[PDB]
Amino acid sequence: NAEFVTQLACKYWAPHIKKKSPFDIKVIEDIYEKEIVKSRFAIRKIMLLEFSQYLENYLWMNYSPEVSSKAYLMSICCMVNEKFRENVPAWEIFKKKPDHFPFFFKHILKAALAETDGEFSLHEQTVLLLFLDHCFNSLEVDLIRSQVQQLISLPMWMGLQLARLELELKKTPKLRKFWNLIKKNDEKMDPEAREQAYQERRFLSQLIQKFISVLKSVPLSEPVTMDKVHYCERFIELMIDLEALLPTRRWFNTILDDSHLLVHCYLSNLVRREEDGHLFSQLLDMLKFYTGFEINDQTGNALTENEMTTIHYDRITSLQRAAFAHFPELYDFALSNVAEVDTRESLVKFFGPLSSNTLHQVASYLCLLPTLPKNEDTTFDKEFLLELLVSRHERRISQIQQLNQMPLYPTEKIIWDENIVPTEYYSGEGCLALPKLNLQFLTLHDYLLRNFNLFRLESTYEIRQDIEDSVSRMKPWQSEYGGVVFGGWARMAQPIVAFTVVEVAKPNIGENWPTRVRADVTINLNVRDHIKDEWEGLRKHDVCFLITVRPTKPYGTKFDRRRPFIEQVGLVYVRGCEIQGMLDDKGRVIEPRPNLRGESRTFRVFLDPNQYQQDMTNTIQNGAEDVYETFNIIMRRFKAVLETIRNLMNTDCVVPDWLHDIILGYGDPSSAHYSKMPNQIATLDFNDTFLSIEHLKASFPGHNVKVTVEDPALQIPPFRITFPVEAKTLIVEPHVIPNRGPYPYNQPKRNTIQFTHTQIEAIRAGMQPGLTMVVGPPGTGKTDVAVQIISNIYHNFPEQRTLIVTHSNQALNQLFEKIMALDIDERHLLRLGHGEEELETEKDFSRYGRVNYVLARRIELLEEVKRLQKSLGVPGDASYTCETAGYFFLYQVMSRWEEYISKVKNPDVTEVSTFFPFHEYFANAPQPIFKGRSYEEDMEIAEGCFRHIKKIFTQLEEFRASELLRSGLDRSKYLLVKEAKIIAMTCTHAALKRHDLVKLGFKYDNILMEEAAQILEIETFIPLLLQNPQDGFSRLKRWIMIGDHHQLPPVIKNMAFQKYSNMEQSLFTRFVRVGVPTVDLDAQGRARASLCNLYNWRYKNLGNLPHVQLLPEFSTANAGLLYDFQLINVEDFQGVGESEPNPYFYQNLGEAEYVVALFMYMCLLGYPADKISILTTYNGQKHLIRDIINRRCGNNPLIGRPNKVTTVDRFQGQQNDYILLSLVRTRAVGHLRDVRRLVVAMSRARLGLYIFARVSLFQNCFELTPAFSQLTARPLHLHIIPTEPFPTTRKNGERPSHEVQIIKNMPQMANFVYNMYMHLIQTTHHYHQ
Amino acid sequence: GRVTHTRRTFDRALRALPITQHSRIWPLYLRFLRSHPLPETAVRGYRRFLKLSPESAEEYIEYLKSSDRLDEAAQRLATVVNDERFVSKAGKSNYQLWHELCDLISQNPDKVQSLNVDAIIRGGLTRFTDQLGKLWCSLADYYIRSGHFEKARDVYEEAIRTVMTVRDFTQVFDSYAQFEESMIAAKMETASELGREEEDDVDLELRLARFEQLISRRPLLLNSVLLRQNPHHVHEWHKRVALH
Repeated sequence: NAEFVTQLACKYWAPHIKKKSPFDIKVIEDIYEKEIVKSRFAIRKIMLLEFSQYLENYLWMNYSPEVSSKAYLMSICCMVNEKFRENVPAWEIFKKKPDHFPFFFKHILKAALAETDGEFSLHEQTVLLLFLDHCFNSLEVDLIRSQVQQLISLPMWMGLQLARLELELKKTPKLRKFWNLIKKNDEKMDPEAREQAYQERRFLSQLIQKFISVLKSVPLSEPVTMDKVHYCERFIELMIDLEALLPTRRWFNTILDDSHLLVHCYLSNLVRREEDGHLFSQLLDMLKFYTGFEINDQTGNALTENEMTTIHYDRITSLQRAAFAHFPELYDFALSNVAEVDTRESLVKFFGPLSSNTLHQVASYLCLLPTLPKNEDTTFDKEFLLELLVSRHERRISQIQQLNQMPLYPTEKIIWDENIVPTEYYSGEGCLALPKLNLQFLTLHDYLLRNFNLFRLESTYEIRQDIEDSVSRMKPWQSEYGGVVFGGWARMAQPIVAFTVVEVAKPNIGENWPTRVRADVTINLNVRDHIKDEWEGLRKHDVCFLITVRPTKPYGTKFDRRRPFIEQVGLVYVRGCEIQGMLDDKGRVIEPRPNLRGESRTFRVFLDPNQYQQDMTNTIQNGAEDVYETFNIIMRRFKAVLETIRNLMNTDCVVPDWLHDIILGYGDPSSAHYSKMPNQIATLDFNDTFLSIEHLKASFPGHNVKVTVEDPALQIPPFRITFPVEAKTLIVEPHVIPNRGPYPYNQPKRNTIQFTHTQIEAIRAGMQPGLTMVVGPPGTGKTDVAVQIISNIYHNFPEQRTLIVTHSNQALNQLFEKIMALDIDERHLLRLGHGEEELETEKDFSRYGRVNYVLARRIELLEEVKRLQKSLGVPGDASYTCETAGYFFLYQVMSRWEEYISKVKNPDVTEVSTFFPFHEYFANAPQPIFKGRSYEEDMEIAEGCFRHIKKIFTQLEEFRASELLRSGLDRSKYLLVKEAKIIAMTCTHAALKRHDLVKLGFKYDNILMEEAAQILEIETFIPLLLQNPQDGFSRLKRWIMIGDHHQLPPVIKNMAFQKYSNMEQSLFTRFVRVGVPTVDLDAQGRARASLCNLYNWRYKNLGNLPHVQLLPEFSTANAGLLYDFQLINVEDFQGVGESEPNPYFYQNLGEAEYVVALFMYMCLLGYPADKISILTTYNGQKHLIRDIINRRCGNNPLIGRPNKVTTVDRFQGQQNDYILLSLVRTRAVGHLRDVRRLVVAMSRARLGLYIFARVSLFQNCFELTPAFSQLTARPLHLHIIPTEPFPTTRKNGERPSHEVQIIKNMPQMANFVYNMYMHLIQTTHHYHQ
Repeated sequence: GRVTHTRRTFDRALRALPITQHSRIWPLYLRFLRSHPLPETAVRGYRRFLKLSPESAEEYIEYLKSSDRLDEAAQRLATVVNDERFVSKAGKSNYQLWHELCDLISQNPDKVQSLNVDAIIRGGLTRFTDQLGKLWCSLADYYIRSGHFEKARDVYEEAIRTVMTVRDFTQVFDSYAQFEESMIAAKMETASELGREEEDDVDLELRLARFEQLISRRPLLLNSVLLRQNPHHVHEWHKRVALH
C-alpha cells in the first residue's frame, strides 16, 4: 500500500508541493483502514507515513473535538510510537497545538479506559497502553504534564479501598489535611468538572483493572493471543515508567499497594508460561523491584537499614496485634519475634494451613482488602490470599547486597537472548527488558543500577553479535562427539585452533579485577594467500573477537536470514580481544615481521582490565563454565566498567552537595553554576583571558567597569576583575607579576588568543565554584578556553588539582598543545591513559618521559646550586644532592638574603647594589640589573634573582622525591600524586584505574573536561568516584566541562541498546532537556560564514569571528568550483542508485563514480590531493569509493590519495578544506534523523563541499527542512569552472573570466575528466615514483 | 610588639645552622600561637617540611598539642607516622603509643557518640597491635554502647569470635542479660549460647547466673546449659545429672 500512502501524502499533506489538498476525515479514515487496520499496524506503513509526516501535516493540525475519533486517535498514537522508535522529536504538533491537547489526552484516556476487545481492538489496546506509557514518561512536556496532573495527583488515591486510605492517613497525619483541602476545594466544582477529576484520579486504577483482567482472561496452557500479552506488557511498562519517575510514583504507589499487581501477576499463568509471558514476567520482576525499591514515599529519599527494618517489623507487629485481637490460631505467631514471623518460610509454616476466610479476615484486619461478610466466602482463592500476605510480610533483600552478589559476565542463559539485550537486527515494534537513562532516577543506587544494566546490555551485545562467529561463512556444522568443525572458509571468521591463558597478573591495589588479562589464540591459516595475509597483518591494540559456539544443527543445514542467527548457530560465548600482535619464531608477539614459516599464527590479546575476571567471577559464584576455553574461532572486521560501577554502588557515594541534585535531575538545574554556588571568588585572577584593558571592558559588554587607576599608559595587567555580589561593577584593579631576576628568557607566558566575551564568561563560570557546561560549537576555541581556564585556575590556585578529563585522545593532545605555551612548570603535569600512548604533543607529558625530564631537571637544579655556592666562595671538592641542596638554600642563601633584607628594609639605590652578595652568582646574566636609579626597582631585580634561586631550591625540593623514587613508574606515581598540578586522562582509563589513583594519590579539587558529549552518562558518572570524601565532605570543588549537544554522540555497541534505552542521551543532553545553563560560545573562525551556514543554524545564535568575517583565503574561489556548498542530485546510474550487494552494506555506485571523478577533478585541477576528503553515508559506501578510486585513478602521477576516505562518525574532531560527500540514501531516510550526524556531515568542510545524493529524497525529511533549504539552495548539478586550476584569484562573489561547466550525469562528468586526463598525458608528464 | 623583630632576628640567628637559634625559632611560634593559630600552623607545617631532624616534628607536635589547634598536631604526628625513610624514628621512644594516648584523651567522656570512640580504638589497634588489653577494652565499649537487638547480637558474636582472652564472655554476658528480651522467639538465646561457653574451668556459671538474674523470674534452661558445659569424664553419673 506504499503507492496509495505516498499518493495520499503527495495529494493532501506531503511537503514539497505548492498546493495542498484540504483536510478530510473521510480521507483520513480511508487511508487508516487501507494501511493500519489492513496491515496490523505495519512498520513500513507507519514509516512511509513518517516520511510523509502524517502527524505534523494531517492529524493534529486538522483534528478537532467533534472530529476526534477512533481512526484519528489510533493514527496519532501509531505515528507517535513510530517516531519514538525512530528517535526523532515527535510531540512537535502537540507543542504547536495546545488548544486540542487536553481533548487528545482525554480521548486517548477514554480509549485506554473503555472495554477491551470491543470497538478498540486488542491491537488498539496495545497501542493505547504504549501511548500512555510514552505520555507518562515524557512528563516534562507542558501539555502531557497537565494531562497527567489531575490524573496522577494526590487525590488519585481517592479510589483505593476506604480502610486503606484511612490507614494511610493514620500513618501520615500530614496527608489528612491535604485531603481535607482537596475535599473542601471540590465543593464549588461542577458535575462535569468533578466527574472528570474523579475519572482522572481512578483512570490508573481502571487501567490496572483492565490489564490484570486481560492477563487473567488467558488460560493456563491453551495458546492465547500475544496482542493481549503485549497490552499487559505495555501496561507494565507504563507502571515501570511511573515507578521510575519520582512524582509519577508519589500517588501511583499507594494504589499499587492497594490493588497488589504483584500478587496477581506472580499468581497468574501468563508468568508460568516460560514462552508466552516470559519477558512479561521478567519486567514483572523488575516491577516488583521498583515497587519495593527503598525510596521513601514521603521524601523521595532512600530508606536506611533502620528505616526498612522498622517498616518490616512494624508490619509484623501490626500482624501480631491483629492476631492477638482477631486470630485465635496465631497465638504463637502473635507472641513470636520479628526474626520468627517476618520470614516467608516460618510465616508460611504458620499461615499456609490457614483457611480461605481465615486469611481473608486477616487481610481485612490488616486493611489489605474489603472485609469478608459473616460466614461468606471471598471469591479470592487461598493461593491469592496467602500469596498477598506472604508478599506483604515476608523477608526481602537489600538491593545493595543483591546487586553486589551479581555476576558481571553473561552466562549461557543470557548471552544469546534479545529480550534483555536485543541484537543488531532490531525492528522496533516491541520493547526489551532494559532500563532508562533519560532525565531522573529515584535514588543513586537506582541510577547506578540502570547504568550497570545498560553496560551489561552493551557487553551482552559484544558477546551476542560476535558469538555466532564460529566458522561463519556457512553457519558452522557439527561433528562426531558433538565436536566443532569448519567445513568451509570465511574471511572475517576463521577456526582458531586453540586459545590459551598466558598472563593473568595481580589486580590494582584494593580492586577486584586484574589489570592485564592476556590469552593467546592460535589459528592454522590454511587459507587463501591475500585473505590469510589480511588475517596475519595483526597490529598493535588490534581488535579481534574469539567466538565459541555450542552447535546442534548438523552438517548441511542451510541459512534462513529471517530467523535469529544466534539460535541458528547455537553460540556459546564471545570474548573481545585486543591482540598486541602475532607470535614469531621466538614466541613473542609482533611488537618488520620476521620470516614466518608455516601457516599457524598465535595472537596474544587483552581487551579490557577485567577481561579474564568476568568469566572468572562467573565460574566463582554463579557456577558457570569456562568461556575462554570452549573457544573455537577468531573473527575480525565492559566488565571493568561494571566492576567500577559496583565499586561506586558499594562506595559511600558522597558526591558534592551541589552536584547530587544535578546528577539527580531533580531540583533546581540552575543551582550548580557560579550564580548559585555561594563561594564565588570576590576579586579573582582571570589573568589569561584579557590582554588589553579596553578589550577586557569590551568582553564585559554588560558590566560597569570600575577601573582602580585612570592612567591609560600603565594599565594592561593581569588585572583583578571582581564581579559584584553598585550591583554591576566590574572592579578592574592593576597588579604586577613579581620579578624573576635578570633573565629576560624567564618571561611568564601569556596567552595570545582573543577569546570573546562568551568564552571569557565561560572560563569565569568554570573557575568560580560549581560546575559549568560551555557549549562549544565547531570552531569556537573550546579547548582554547578550557586551557585558558586551567591557566586562570593555576593563577588562583597554587596547590589544587586541575584534573583534565577528555572523551578521546584528540582533546587530551590538544590540551597538551595549548598548555605548551602556558606558564606552567613541567613538573606539575601528569597524565593517565589506556596502555601504550602515542604522544601527539610537542614534549612528552608521558610517565617515563616526565620522570626522565625530572631527573634531568634535578641535575640542572644541582648545577645551579653548585654555581651559587661556588660563587659565594665555599670550600669543597664533593657534590651535594637535592636534600643537601634544600639544606644549602636554608644555610647559605637564607643567610645572605637575610643579611640583605634586614639591611635594606630596615636604604638607598647604592645599598641596593652593594648589599647583594649575588654578583658572582649572577656572573652569567645580563649586565648588572640593580641600576641604582630607583631603589625599589633595583631591589625588585635583586630579590627577584634571590627568589629565582629560591624557586631553584624548590625545584630541588620537589626533586628529592625523584631522588627517593628508585623506579620509573614509582617516580610517576609520586610526581603524579604530589607535584602534579594538572592531570589529563580519558574516561575509560579513569574508570579502569579509578581505585588505582584513589589509593595512590587521588585529589579532585577542580575537574576540567573536554568533549563532554562523547563521554556516556555512566562513563562520566564514574569519575564522580575518583576519590573518597575528606572527613565528611567530597573534595570536589569545581567542574568546567566543554560540551555540545549538537555533535555526534557515542556510537553504541548495538543499535538496540540505544534503540531501547536511548543511550545517546548524555548527562549534558539531559541537562539541556532539564534547563541547566549553557554557556554557548559563538565565535568561530575555522570555516567561512556562508559555508559554516550549513552548521551554524543548528545552535543558539551560532556566529563567527572577525577572522571568519575577514579571512582573505576563506573568501576565495574554490579550485574549479563556483559553489562553496553543493549537494547535487545523483541519478540512477545503469539502473543502480543505492544498492546493498552485501546485507545492508549500503552503497551507491552512481554517486560513488561521481565522487571519484570529483576527487580526480580536484587532483587534475590542483586542489591539493591531501585536501580531498571522502565522507559518505555508509562505511560500505566508503569502501566501494576506495575501490573505484584505486580502480580508475590507482597510482596516477596526476592524482594522489584523499585525506580522509572515512565515515561520518569516524571523521570527528577534524575539519577539511574541501569534502567530497557520497550521500547514497534515497529510498529510506536511514539514521540521518540524528541532528548529531546531520551537523557532523555538514560541518566537516571549512571551504568547500561537493556531494552526490538524491535531492528530493533528502528534502523528504522533516528533521532536515532547514538543512535542505540551504543544501539544495543551488542547482543540483556539477556547476564548476572546469578549466580553472588551483589558483584562480576570484572570490566567492566575483565574476569569472572563463567558461562554466554544468554537468548533469556521472558518465558525462567522468568522460570530461578522462578526456582531461588524456590531454594532460599528451601535453605533460610527471616523474615522482 | 611587632613581627618585624621576630622575623629579622630569626633570620639573622639562622645564618648558621647549628643547634643555636632552634629554641628561639620554635618558642617564637609557641608565643605567636596566642590569639592567632595561623602563624603557629605556618611555622609547624614549614618546619615539618623544613630543616631536617627527627626532633623537629617532635617539638612541633608537642607544642601544637597544648593549643586549641590539635588536628595540626595530628598532622605533624602523621608526618612522623609516614616519615618516608625511618619507620622507627627514635628507637625506644614512642610516637604511636602517644598518638594512641591522645586518641584516648579525645575518646574520653566528651565524644560519647559511640562511633568516634570505637573508631579511635580501631585506629590505635591499627597503629599498634593490642595484645588482648585494648581488645577487651574495645569489646566492652562495643558491647556497652550498642543496643539490645541484633545489633548487640552481632556485637557480641564478632567480639567473641575475634576475642583474645576471658571476661569477653562476661562482657557478652552483660550484653545478653541486658537484652534478655530482644526477640519474642528465644528471649535472647545468646544467654543459652553463653551458658554453653568454654568447656573446662573458665566460668561455667557466670552467663547462666546473669541470665537467671536478669532481674529474676525463672531460668528453666541455664541449669541444663551449665551442666551440659563439660562435667567430669564421660562414663559417670553425669548422665543421671542431665536426667534429673
